[PDB]
Amino acid sequence: TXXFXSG
Amino acid sequence: TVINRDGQEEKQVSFNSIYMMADSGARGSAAQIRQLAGMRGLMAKPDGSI
Amino acid sequence: DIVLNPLGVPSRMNIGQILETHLGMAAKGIGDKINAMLKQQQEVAKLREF
Repeated sequence: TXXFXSG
Repeated sequence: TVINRDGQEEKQVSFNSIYMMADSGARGSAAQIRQLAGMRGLMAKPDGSI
Repeated sequence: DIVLNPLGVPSRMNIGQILETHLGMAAKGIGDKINAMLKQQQEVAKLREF
């Protein structure tokens, strides 16, 4: 997803 | 692929903007680039589990 | 009217502004086209077109 597994 | 003088097809890095910015270090990361090209990925749950 | 730096796009990963721009280009043209029709020989035929 992006940052933080987000993103 | 771009045409070589002789007529042969040469293989160049390419000047594509996402690629150019990434390779130059101007802006971007591979992970970010794949976000517009390749399938996103797995999300975390709030508990942290995937 | 405005010059925005593309380097703001890839790291921020907000694609929509680009699409808004693309559609906005399209729209910029169609109204303009209508304007031309409005300028000369305006007829319900233009309405047929719209």
